[PDB]
Amino acid sequence: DIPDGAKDAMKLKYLQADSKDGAFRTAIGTMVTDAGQEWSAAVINGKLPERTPAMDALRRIRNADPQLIAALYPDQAELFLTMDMMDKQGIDPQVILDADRLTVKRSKEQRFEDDKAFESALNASKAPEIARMPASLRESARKIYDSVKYRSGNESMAMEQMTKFLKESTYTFTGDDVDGDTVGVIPKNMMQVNSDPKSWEQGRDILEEARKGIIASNPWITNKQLTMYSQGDSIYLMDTTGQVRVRYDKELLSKVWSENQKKLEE
Amino acid sequence: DIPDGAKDAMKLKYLQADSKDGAFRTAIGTMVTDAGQEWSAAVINGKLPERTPAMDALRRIRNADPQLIAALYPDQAELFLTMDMMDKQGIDPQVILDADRLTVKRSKEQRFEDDKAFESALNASKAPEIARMPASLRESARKIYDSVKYRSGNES
Amino acid sequence: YDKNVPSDYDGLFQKAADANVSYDLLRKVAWTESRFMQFTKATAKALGLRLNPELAINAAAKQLAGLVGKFDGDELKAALAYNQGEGRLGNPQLEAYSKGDFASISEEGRNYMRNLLDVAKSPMAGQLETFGGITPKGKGIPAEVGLAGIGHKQKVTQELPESTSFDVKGIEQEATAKPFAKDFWETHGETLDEYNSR
Repeated sequence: DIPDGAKDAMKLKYLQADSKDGAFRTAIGTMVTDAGQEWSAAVINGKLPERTPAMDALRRIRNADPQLIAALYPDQAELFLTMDMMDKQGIDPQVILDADRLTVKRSKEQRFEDDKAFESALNASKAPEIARMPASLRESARKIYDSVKYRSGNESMAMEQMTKFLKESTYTFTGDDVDGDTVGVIPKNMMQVNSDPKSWEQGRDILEEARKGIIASNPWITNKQLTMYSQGDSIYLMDTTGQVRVRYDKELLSKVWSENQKKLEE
Repeated sequence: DIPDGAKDAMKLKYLQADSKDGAFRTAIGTMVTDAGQEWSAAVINGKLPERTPAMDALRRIRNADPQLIAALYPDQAELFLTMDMMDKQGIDPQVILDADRLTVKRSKEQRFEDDKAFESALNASKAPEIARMPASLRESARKIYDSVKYRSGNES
Repeated sequence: YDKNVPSDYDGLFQKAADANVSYDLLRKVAWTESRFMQFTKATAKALGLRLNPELAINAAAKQLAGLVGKFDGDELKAALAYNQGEGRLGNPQLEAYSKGDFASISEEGRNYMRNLLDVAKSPMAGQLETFGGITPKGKGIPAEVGLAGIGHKQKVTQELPESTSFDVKGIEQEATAKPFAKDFWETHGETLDEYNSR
């Protein structure tokens, strides 16, 4: 007679407190293998079946405890983090299923050549939304480039299309004199404060008032200069030593914007 | 009725004087595996959980006898020496957790290319604090460079 | 070891099968071979013409009808002809049964008759019921009233072990939120390019 959400908090205590072959990590191992076989079958055939129970179940158990599923089976964790980063951008799963099929039909030598070719055709663009992208956005962008270059033979249309997609949906931050005048890249989706997407603009101001507000309180930094980063649903304005980690999310930005609006009538 | 710090000096004598599968090196092996799984989970998700008992326990047993934990499990030793070198500089653990995630998303070919690129962009600076750094400081500095280049897209 | 009180599908069917011999016998002939007609011989199924209670009891009722009809007054002779056919083996016995020479019928026909005469009626009933008493005024004990309680219980139950699935439900995920371009579209009626041209 325990909450239905407090049962997970104990079955998972057992699953974590188990040997590598015990019958707990061997009855869940079937979920992992069915999901892995499903993902391989999706990469090969092309279509993601409308009925994927194993992968959905592993995703729910990942959301219930992420530091457990990332630790036990450290490739479903990466798959699900990629799918999270996509689904926060509208990108249908098909993109990965179109990208991986072009990467798995590749010898280990060509992968390095293609990766150098991408990273060089990306440090040659003029907008900093593209020439200087974090690693996470570079993965989520390599996926779009590969989907386009795999559907339509164009090695060149893929670049313009992923560039346009990143330009319409992301936004570079910048501060004082910094080599390359770019400090972080956050999507224009994780910065809204209302339901209409234009509101991202408003959510931008707070950050430019927050970052400065931190610099005006934490001046001892190497340079009077922080970074910026948005993993999952958050925005990390960390330091260079990692000692001033300051996290906002859409809820906190919306609250701060609402309270700020409670300062305009007066 | 022995000092609480003289018990370690004997349980560890057993752990050192044990075969590779004996039930002494197999009950501690669970601490090593839980800490290793924790470090992997930290690299992947991003955050270091506020509750990490296995890694803290291995750190205490490392401080109790370093030439034992470095000898038995020679990768937790390296992890803990890196964390020591950081914590003597204020650098929060997050830096490693931001650096490694950029290094593990890399083919074995790119690691050599990036390492040559770093060592060349470092032997090109004018202050000798940078152009000529020992190996230990070059590791603790590659970690900072990687954390910054992983958060903000700036290679520069 | 048996009674007429417990009723099941058997008593439910032989009520009409006896109408198409005797319900008391047909309930008993089946019980002895198949506990609650068990024509085990392959030739008996090809001659009698399986494991279906719609015709199995109907097959026994037809044979036992003729067997109890070939003499019309010897029902123990009928039960004997049932499990001992009239070809090459039962002929020497059935001609030796009517003469009262039970010492020369069979080791299986006697044991069969001695188990079913308690519900069957024959003129030689009281003459076989005392066939082998310890004294000529005695009654010979059939096989399954002298071997009554002798039996060991099977120490293996049809009860099966139970395993359960590691069914843990956490928290479902949010669906793929709309792309920022489509978001702007169905909220402000015009694409991103058409908004920056102003």
